[PDB]
Amino acid sequence: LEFRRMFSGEYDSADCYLDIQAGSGGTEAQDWASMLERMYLRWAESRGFKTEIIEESEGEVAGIKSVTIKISGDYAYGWLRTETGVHRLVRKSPFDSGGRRHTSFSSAFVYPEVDDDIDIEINPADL
RNA sequence: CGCGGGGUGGAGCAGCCUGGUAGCUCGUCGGGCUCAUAACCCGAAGGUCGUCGGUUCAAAUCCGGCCCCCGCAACCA
RNA sequence: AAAUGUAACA
RNA sequence: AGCGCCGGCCAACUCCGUGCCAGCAGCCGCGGUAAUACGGAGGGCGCGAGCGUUACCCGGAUUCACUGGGCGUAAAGGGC
RNA sequence: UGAAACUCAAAGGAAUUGACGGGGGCCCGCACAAGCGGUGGAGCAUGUGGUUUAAUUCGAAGCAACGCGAAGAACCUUACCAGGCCUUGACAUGCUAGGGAACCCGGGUGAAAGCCUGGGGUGCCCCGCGAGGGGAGCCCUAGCACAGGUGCUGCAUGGC
RNA sequence: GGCGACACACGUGCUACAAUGCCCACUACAAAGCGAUGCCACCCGGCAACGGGGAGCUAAUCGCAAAAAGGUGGGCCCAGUUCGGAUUGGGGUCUGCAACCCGACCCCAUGAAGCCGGAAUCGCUAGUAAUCGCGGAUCAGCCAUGCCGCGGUGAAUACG
RNA sequence: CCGAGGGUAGGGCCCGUGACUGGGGCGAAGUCGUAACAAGGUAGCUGUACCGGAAGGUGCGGCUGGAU
Ligand SMILES: [Mg+2]
Ligand SMILES: [Mg+2]
Ligand SMILES: [Mg+2]
Ligand SMILES: [Mg+2]
Ligand SMILES: [Mg+2]
Ligand SMILES: [Mg+2]
Ligand SMILES: [Mg+2]
Ligand SMILES: [Mg+2]
Ligand SMILES: [Mg+2]
Ligand SMILES: [Mg+2]
Ligand SMILES: [Mg+2]
Ligand SMILES: [Mg+2]
Ligand SMILES: [Mg+2]
Ligand SMILES: [Mg+2]
Ligand SMILES: [Mg+2]
Ligand SMILES: [Mg+2]
Ligand SMILES: [Mg+2]
Ligand SMILES: [Mg+2]
Ligand SMILES: [Mg+2]
Ligand SMILES: [Mg+2]
Ligand SMILES: [Mg+2]
Ligand SMILES: [Mg+2]
Ligand SMILES: [Mg+2]
Ligand SMILES: [Mg+2]
Ligand SMILES: [Mg+2]
Ligand SMILES: [Mg+2]
Ligand SMILES: [Mg+2]
Ligand SMILES: [Mg+2]
Ligand SMILES: [Mg+2]
Ligand SMILES: [Mg+2]
Ligand SMILES: [Mg+2]
Ligand SMILES: [Mg+2]
Ligand SMILES: [Mg+2]
Ligand SMILES: [Mg+2]
Ligand SMILES: [Mg+2]
Ligand SMILES: [Mg+2]
Ligand SMILES: [Mg+2]
Ligand SMILES: [Mg+2]
Ligand SMILES: [Mg+2]
Ligand SMILES: [Mg+2]
Ligand SMILES: [Mg+2]
Ligand SMILES: [Mg+2]
Ligand SMILES: [Mg+2]
Ligand SMILES: [Mg+2]
Ligand SMILES: [Mg+2]
Ligand SMILES: [Mg+2]
Ligand SMILES: [Mg+2]
Ligand SMILES: [Mg+2]
Ligand SMILES: [Mg+2]
Ligand SMILES: [Mg+2]
Ligand SMILES: [Mg+2]
Ligand SMILES: [Mg+2]
Ligand SMILES: [Mg+2]
Ligand SMILES: [Mg+2]
Ligand SMILES: [Mg+2]
Ligand SMILES: [Mg+2]
Ligand SMILES: [Mg+2]
Ligand SMILES: [Mg+2]
Ligand SMILES: [Mg+2]
Ligand SMILES: [Mg+2]
Ligand SMILES: [Mg+2]
Ligand SMILES: [Mg+2]
Ligand SMILES: [Mg+2]
Ligand SMILES: [Mg+2]
Ligand SMILES: [Mg+2]
Ligand SMILES: [Mg+2]
Ligand SMILES: [Mg+2]
Ligand SMILES: [Mg+2]
Ligand SMILES: [Mg+2]
Ligand SMILES: [Mg+2]
Ligand SMILES: [Mg+2]
Ligand SMILES: [Mg+2]
Ligand SMILES: [Mg+2]
Ligand SMILES: [Mg+2]
Ligand SMILES: [Mg+2]
Repeated sequence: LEFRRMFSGEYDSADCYLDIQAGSGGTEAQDWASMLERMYLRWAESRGFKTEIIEESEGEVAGIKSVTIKISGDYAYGWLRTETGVHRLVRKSPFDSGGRRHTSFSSAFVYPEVDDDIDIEINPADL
């Protein structure tokens, strides 16, 4: 009866991908973006998933502008689709000189895996 | 369909022709300089040589077949 | 001869 | 007997809820876990069969200056 | 010659105090230079970042964090983790009601804690040759107030 | 049980890479401190850690205590060595209720890296640096190569 | 005859609208470089001309509202 939470979402079993992005703020949020990939990596290890990093791009001041991880595991999309959203991080900021309290956002978008095959065969019934 | 040129680390190229030895640049990784990043400095890692087969003692290299890439040609009615 | 430092100063 | 208001201008202050959200806002600005500025309450101030809002006119605006302004550097001397 | 839509709550002049300048002048400090010995390489000790972990408690973050809080982590310390337990409780001030107070000595179970339990005599001022009747010395049991928290905020603070 | 983890990364230190050195034996010269379930003379057993005896000292009295470099002699002969002392095997001691994780010390055996360190970087202007040992706080014991002190020997250089 | 108006033709002005295109204003965050403010690291500004991803550069002349 607890698989009315996860058995309701078409494909809540495909090896999903996590698409994390920096955002408002910049350096601070790129720091927070790298913090948030670490957060989901340690998450996925403590849950039997495979921590499979497909594409990075590190930020130029300090941190990550964007990342994509393959959460290669079982039922992975069910758990991480309820992680889709923009994660605000209100926090206290280290890149601002006089130590001011700042807000910086970064997102986490989550999708499953499809066939990704666009090789439709030409059949003489319709030519 | 024809002719002839290519495929070699993450990227772009060199290496073949006169076989044994795969190099350069950028990147990547560890260290330094800086308050910090870039730049720079020191050290390091990195290639089934498109595949099948095989020339030879030995193939990235030589010779066939296939597979993608590039150029040219495809005329006279 | 040598670049840059965003976004919340009581 | 109701309506507006109680951060400054501008008269009237506390408690709770909230926690850059929900919202306020005429200007300056309020709200990121002790908010007299948001929402409710208690209390208070101002009017009263009215109280506020929007629109428009004059005023404040000597901010088109007749009364009554300016032009080196603030906007402003025409190139002669 | 010369607009408007739209937009902002300013754009501005001069002067002041700072701060800064790959501006200047004059000075100082093992700042450089002059030297001598090191670190960075090795093995080890130690702290830290990470990573790992059930936990590898927590803080310190350029100089001015990193043999720093730690001038002594095997248990204790210990604030973390796992497991076994306790509920006015390891500790304060209470008020109320039952036991006997008070203190020492063993038995069972158990890793220990804890749970269970068998021992034994309470002064006082007192009716006491008498059963018996306390008060409050301190403990035990049941309550209700309360305790307790190295849980957060050093960006609410004092102190250092 | 963990704070002691370990593909890695940085800071602080210890010991070194040797001949101005290492080892053995003998022999000198300090200061500041600490010490009554404490400091332990001296004796004996053990190669030893240590153990068993046992005097003294509320300590300018007695004890820790030997200071070490140094000095005098002997060995080593330039080698990864009589340098270096990591790592590991085995056997023991002591503290402690208890040394698996996770103690210090002794003995036999083993005897690693390291041939003076890239970019870079630290300290010190005189009894200083360098080097040598001694004490204490904490403390059952100790992971102290740390810290706070103490004295011994004792430089180089500063144009600017 | 004139004449409301209707019709034919041609102009003028104004408004709405149009594939596409030019630049402009706003922005809590992006990319590239760092032109100006200190002599801003090539003094700055300027009219003009040519040029360049971009701020901008250079020529000619001018101003000081230019440090030493
Ligand atoms: Mg022809
Ligand atoms: Mg009102
Ligand atoms: Mg206020
Ligand atoms: Mg008023
Ligand atoms: Mg008032
Ligand atoms: Mg809300
Ligand atoms: Mg309101
Ligand atoms: Mg607050
Ligand atoms: Mg509140
Ligand atoms: Mg209160
Ligand atoms: Mg108001
Ligand atoms: Mg209110
Ligand atoms: Mg009336
Ligand atoms: Mg009205
Ligand atoms: Mg008006
Ligand atoms: Mg008027
Ligand atoms: Mg006038
Ligand atoms: Mg005027
Ligand atoms: Mg002007
Ligand atoms: Mg002007
Ligand atoms: Mg004139
Ligand atoms: Mg003109
Ligand atoms: Mg001025
Ligand atoms: Mg001034
Ligand atoms: Mg200066
Ligand atoms: Mg210095
Ligand atoms: Mg020097
Ligand atoms: Mg040197
Ligand atoms: Mg070194
Ligand atoms: Mg080292
Ligand atoms: Mg790392
Ligand atoms: Mg911490
Ligand atoms: Mg810590
Ligand atoms: Mg420090
Ligand atoms: Mg310690
Ligand atoms: Mg132990
Ligand atoms: Mg413990
Ligand atoms: Mg405990
Ligand atoms: Mg403070
Ligand atoms: Mg803090
Ligand atoms: Mg304070
Ligand atoms: Mg422990
Ligand atoms: Mg620790
Ligand atoms: Mg360990
Ligand atoms: Mg290192
Ligand atoms: Mg070190
Ligand atoms: Mg050390
Ligand atoms: Mg040393
Ligand atoms: Mg050897
Ligand atoms: Mg040896
Ligand atoms: Mg070697
Ligand atoms: Mg040698
Ligand atoms: Mg050296
Ligand atoms: Mg040396
Ligand atoms: Mg250097
Ligand atoms: Mg000095
Ligand atoms: Mg020495
Ligand atoms: Mg010592
Ligand atoms: Mg002592
Ligand atoms: Mg001790
Ligand atoms: Mg140890
Ligand atoms: Mg007619
Ligand atoms: Mg007519
Ligand atoms: Mg007509
Ligand atoms: Mg008609
Ligand atoms: Mg447009
Ligand atoms: Mg310029
Ligand atoms: Mg500039
Ligand atoms: Mg300039
Ligand atoms: Mg020009
Ligand atoms: Mg152009
Ligand atoms: Mg270009
Ligand atoms: Mg040019
Ligand atoms: Mg000129
Ligand atoms: Mg002129």
